[PDB]
Amino acid sequence: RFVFPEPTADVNYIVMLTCAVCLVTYMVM
Amino acid sequence: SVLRELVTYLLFLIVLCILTYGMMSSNVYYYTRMMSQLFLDTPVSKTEKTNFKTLSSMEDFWKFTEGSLLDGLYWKMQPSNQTEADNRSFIFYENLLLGVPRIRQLRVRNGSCSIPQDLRDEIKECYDVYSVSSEDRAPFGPRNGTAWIYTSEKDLNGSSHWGIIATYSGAGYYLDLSRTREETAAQVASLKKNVWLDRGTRATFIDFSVYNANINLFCVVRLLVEFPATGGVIPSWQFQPLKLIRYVTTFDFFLAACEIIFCFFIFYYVVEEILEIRIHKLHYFRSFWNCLDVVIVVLSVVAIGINIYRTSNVEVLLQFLEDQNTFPNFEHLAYWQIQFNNIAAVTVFFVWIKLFKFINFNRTMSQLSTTMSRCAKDLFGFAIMFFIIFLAYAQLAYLVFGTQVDDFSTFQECIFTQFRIILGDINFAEIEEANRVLGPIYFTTFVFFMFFILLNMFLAIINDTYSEVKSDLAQQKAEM
Ligand SMILES: *[C@@H]1O[C@H](CO)[C@@H](O)[C@H](O)[C@H]1NC(C)=O
Ligand SMILES: *[C@@H]1O[C@H](CO)[C@@H](O)[C@H](O)[C@H]1NC(C)=O
Ligand SMILES: *[C@@H]1O[C@H](CO)[C@@H](O)[C@H](O)[C@H]1NC(C)=O
Repeated sequence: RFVFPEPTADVNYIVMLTCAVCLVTYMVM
Repeated sequence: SVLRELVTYLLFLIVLCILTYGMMSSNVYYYTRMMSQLFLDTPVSKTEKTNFKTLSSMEDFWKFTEGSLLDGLYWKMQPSNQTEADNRSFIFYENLLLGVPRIRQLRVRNGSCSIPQDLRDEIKECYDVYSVSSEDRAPFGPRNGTAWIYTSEKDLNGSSHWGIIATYSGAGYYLDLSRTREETAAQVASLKKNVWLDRGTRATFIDFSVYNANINLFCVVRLLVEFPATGGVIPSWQFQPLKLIRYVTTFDFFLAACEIIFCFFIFYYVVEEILEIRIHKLHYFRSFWNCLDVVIVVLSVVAIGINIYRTSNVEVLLQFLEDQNTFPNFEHLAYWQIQFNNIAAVTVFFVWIKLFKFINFNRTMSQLSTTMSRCAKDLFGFAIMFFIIFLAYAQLAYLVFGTQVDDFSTFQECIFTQFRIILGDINFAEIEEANRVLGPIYFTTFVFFMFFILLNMFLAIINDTYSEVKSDLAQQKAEM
């Protein structure tokens, strides 16, 4: 049922910030 | 053996300097300057005071097009001959106009956005920001020729541009003008009569090129006008003086020989580097003089590859020389020339840094290198904190003053402004008229903290280690 959707060009900052924080906390831990 | 490598590095320096001497030719800045003054500085009208650099509305664009643009493109015919039919135009009696200029636009679709249901009565039309997924691909208006019909990117042989607001595609609604002013003006008037630039247009490109047979140097001119979704007009331009007929004179043969010698030098350097790494010192990376070597080799290989790619792919000029009444597509060549120039510049910059390996001849120069090597670690350690505080200030400025000052409109712009403040290159005006509170507070705190604390801390870090190294060397010399 996979679609390979969204050929659109946009950026969602919420997901990027969450992932960056979750990686930085591991790096400092 | 401190002498086999020194000589072959001075030879490399000589070859590189010879290469960039002919690459950056003289009497080239004046050519671009004259073109820029002719096109971007002539007022759009005799009674008007605006030029291309200060376009303010879609009505000003139409005044510029059928106006200061046609005046600079189709110069006089200098009538002294038969003038059989539609004689060509020399822009400065020296600059030949190649082919014919092209104009094109990129627009969006009426049913793009989604206005809220609360006020869906007083709002009838809406157009979203430019995007590939929200592009118009249907005939509009008098669907008669190629100016009212979409034509895909592959059919124009175009590519992206990466303008100021977004990255525009290579497709759109285009039109090729005529070779004489009396016909190009008629075509533009016909385009303007029945509206061609509606409210849904997002960008407009105008492209042409010139030759200047005196000094063999082509020049491609591109002018872009961006219409953002929020209104207004943003102009941009580029004038690239590229060359395509290199081997005409003996100096070009000399430059080709120098390029061949440079390729041989790069091959020798990469062979010796791989020979060293294959057997000796399988770690090899704790010296800071080997990362520079691999960086130089990689950059030089990339430059050679780009040069070969953009020198073999010159079939566009051959195609143009068959039929000279067609638009010459010379944009990829200019893009690759810009890329090659950047790569060559950074490589030339890094070679002079590599030069540092050999200035250690006398004792008074050994202590300076020793001090730098000993203090680099602490300098990096403090630079981490310096950059963290700098970025905190930059993000605060971006979030506070980033919508009104036009100097903090972007994070990069905030960083550049904060570096310029250190230079004492700030006006202190737009900050305070932007906000009478938290305006001067930010400036005062930034100047105080940054300048005093961090500059003096850097000075202390360098001075302490310099004094320690000098005292250690003096004691060792006096005790031996
Ligand atoms: C654009 O679409 C709206 C409804 O989505 C419609 O009312 C309007 O007439 C359309 N305009 C054009 C020029 O098609
Ligand atoms: C539309 O095409 C017809 C073809 O016969 C031509 O006569 C007419 O001038 C054109 N109108 C334009 C280009 O506005
Ligand atoms: C694009 O490339 C094709 C392929 O050679 C060529 O025939 C054509 O003239 C070029 N330009 C346009 C506008 O199609």
